[PDB]
Amino acid sequence: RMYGKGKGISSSTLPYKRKQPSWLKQKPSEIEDAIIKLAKKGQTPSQIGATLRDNYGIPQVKSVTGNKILRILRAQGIATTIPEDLYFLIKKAVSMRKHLEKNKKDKDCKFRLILTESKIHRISRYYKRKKLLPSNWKYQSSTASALIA
Amino acid sequence: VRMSVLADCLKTINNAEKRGRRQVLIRPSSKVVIKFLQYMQKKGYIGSFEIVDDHRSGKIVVNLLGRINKCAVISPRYDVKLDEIEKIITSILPSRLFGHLILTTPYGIMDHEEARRKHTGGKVLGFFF
Amino acid sequence: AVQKRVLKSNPSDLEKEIAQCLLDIELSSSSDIKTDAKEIKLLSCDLIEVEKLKKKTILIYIPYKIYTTYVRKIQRKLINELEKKTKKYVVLVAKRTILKGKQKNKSFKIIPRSRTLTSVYDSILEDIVSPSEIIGKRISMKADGKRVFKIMLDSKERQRDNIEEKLISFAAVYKKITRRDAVFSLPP
Amino acid sequence: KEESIAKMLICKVHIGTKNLENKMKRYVYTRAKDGVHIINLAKTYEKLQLAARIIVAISNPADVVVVSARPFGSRAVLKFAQYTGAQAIAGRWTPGMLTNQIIQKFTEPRLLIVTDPRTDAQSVKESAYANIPVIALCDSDSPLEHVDIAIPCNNKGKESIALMYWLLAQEVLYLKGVIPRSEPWNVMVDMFLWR
Amino acid sequence: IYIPRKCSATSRLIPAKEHGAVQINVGMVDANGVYNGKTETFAISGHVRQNGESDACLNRLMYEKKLLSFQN
Amino acid sequence: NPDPVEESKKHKLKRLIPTPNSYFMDVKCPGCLQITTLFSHAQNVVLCGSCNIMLCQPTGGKCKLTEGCSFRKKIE
RNA sequence: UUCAAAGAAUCAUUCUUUUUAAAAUCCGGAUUUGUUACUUUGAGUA
RNA sequence: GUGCUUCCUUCAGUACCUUAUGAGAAAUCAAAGUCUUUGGGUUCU
Ligand SMILES: [Mg+2]
Ligand SMILES: [Mg+2]
Ligand SMILES: [Mg+2]
Repeated sequence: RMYGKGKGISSSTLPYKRKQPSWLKQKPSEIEDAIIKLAKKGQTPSQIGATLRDNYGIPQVKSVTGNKILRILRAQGIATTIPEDLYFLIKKAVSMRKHLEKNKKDKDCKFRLILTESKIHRISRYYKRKKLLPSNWKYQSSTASALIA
Repeated sequence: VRMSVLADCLKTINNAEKRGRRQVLIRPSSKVVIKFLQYMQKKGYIGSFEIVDDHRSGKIVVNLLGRINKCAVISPRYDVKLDEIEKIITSILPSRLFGHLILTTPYGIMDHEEARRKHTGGKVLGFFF
Repeated sequence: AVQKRVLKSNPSDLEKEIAQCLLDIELSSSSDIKTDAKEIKLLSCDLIEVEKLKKKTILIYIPYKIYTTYVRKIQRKLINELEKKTKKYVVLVAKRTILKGKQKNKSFKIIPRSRTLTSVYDSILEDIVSPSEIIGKRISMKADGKRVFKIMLDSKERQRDNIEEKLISFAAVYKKITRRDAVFSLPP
Repeated sequence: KEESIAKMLICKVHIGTKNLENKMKRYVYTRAKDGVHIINLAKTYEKLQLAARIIVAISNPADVVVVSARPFGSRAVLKFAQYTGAQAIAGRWTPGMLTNQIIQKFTEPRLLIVTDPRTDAQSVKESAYANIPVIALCDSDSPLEHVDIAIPCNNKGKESIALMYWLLAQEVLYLKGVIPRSEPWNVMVDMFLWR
Repeated sequence: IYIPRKCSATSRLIPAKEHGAVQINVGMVDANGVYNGKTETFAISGHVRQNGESDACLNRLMYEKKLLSFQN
Repeated sequence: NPDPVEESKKHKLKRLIPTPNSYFMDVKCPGCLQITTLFSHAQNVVLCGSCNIMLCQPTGGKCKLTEGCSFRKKIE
């Protein structure tokens, strides 16, 4: 684990066969449409994937549709400006900051806030290095709260 | 974390040899590692090995002939010129008569003797006795 | 009248025969499927023999697009029909092109990994068995400086008269395509 | 042979003790609902046969010592010694026996037949300083350090041990020219057993 | 030129002052079950004996021959 | 023999060749009249087609699966 | 991310020859294809 | 056994015990091991 002393290995691990299984009836177009609908309804990539797995009969959008789900969202144009994980981190940070504002003496929270900030800065940096974030994007503790939306 | 797959693999192999195993599961296969294994096989130290393809970094399992004394990486893959080889080999491997000092060389990976025969030295991966 | 058009070559021995067979099937509607040779075409064929008492088997090199659209979908039916007609074992493969990495095509800029040699080989392996689907590839390096690919398929094929023979044929075809030894098998 | 198996069953060598010992796992068939470990028994037979063969392979029978410090295997080992050629030790093993040249009771064999490497561990240990092979009629839980052959049985149950010994003796006899096959061996179990 | 002995299991090859290591000798059968004259041989190094893998090694060796039949 | 292993699918998710322990389920309620489809280890609840009833109780691993019910594994 | 394959010599090994894709170039044949590190040959040094 | 309980396997913690043709100057150490058969990465001293 990047920050704790946590060393767990709980993980999804996908099956050997990566051409979709026989029982999968859904044609790709339908699944794409479903994905789009889910996106519209406010769900994030991971969440969307989960929904697809559970509510509909489909293991992996990658086996049914050549593309992964983020890619298809992008194609359809409903991709977030601000990437999933990063966004989540930002939200968490914001929450922490609110708590701090409320409740000044919380040392552990402060420590954890610092850690989350650091992680954001890593993630943020990575995104900048690609082209998902713009280069003009620092993350600010003052702004942050407004950013998430 | 991993850094040099190959080094780790070699260490594992060495450990197996020490215990006196027979089989041994080299856990991330790598083209380079495969090449190294092949080379070893060629010079007799290793038996068969069944590079098992997952759908990821593969696993090798490798069949041992109880024959290796040590095998190793020499990290910092020092560039090594053809004249500079001899001293290095003296430093490393136990006798001039045997052991092999494996270079990656622009003519694929091969041992010090092979390199000498060719003419090109290159970067030095590892060795066995 | 057609037949030459179903293939994409200058008619040669066996391709023509195959085309004729396809046409006949289309005309007749044998077993179940109908008008499916309207959709199909082919690029070329290759007859190959094996280490046998007897038997010759056939590659059918198919244009990739066609394979993706129609042949993938209805393969089992087609192959069986072909077998019934021409006793020579047949395999469909897609004529998919391989490209060297460092080389600079007019097309692309960077080879797609679809077109890489290894990927192509994997894809053709996938193609060649098609009644069944691969469980696990596993590459035995023999101590003699050989490499054997020990492929193992699922169940399904276990209910057939042609099993071992079919496997052998597959191996042979793989060898022909990619100068690679291979061995095939299933689980008990 | 089924007869041998039946005999074993009648005795108790199928039950090994609680505590499994990972290297003994292979010989154990499965655990029971009780909290015991049932030995695979075919394995016991085959292994026993192998042991017997090995024993026979010794040129003269006198230089193949046998040992049990247990009070209730001692008798069995004595019997074994009597029937084959082999020395028995029985009871108190002296620590110098296979190393200490100058000691009175020296006697360095070509095979050592322990009954239990848990209790008769000293002997086993000694076997290392004089390159003596060691076969062991060991339990489920026993340590197999220095033992070459491990016959899986039970040592706790004296009767079982005795039976095992008898079986071994019979096998050795068969291997040698003395009692031909098809004929069962005359002498009984109870003869080997403690009291 | 004394060429030393190779542990038949692990091939480690064993020196003079090893002791520990043992050359176990298995006597053959001839149809009846009676002791055939011949003897099939295994040297076992000290290391394996110390470990406790020795028994396993022996079993494997037997399997490789025909002497016993289960492997593990 | 590390390569051709037999009964050790009671290893962790990290075997020789990694599989998942999860699998898909052809499932039916008592009297909805259809294949509903399911994933064992499903986090969010699944509502059946007609009268939207809990089919799977969500949990910390392998959904508890409501009432009596019946499930075939999807197979292949 | 092109893995490999086959033939001849020598005492299982060594050194050699040949081909297995795609694009541009030349009269069906024949011949160019990222940068740097690294390495090899040179060149040039009182 | 009577949803919980046990037993099996397995994860992540976390100790202990025996054992080291493993280590160590020894005390001891499953890490202090895989080290003159010396090079997985890296910060500090
Ligand atoms: Mg860190
Ligand atoms: Mg980890
Ligand atoms: Mg050092």
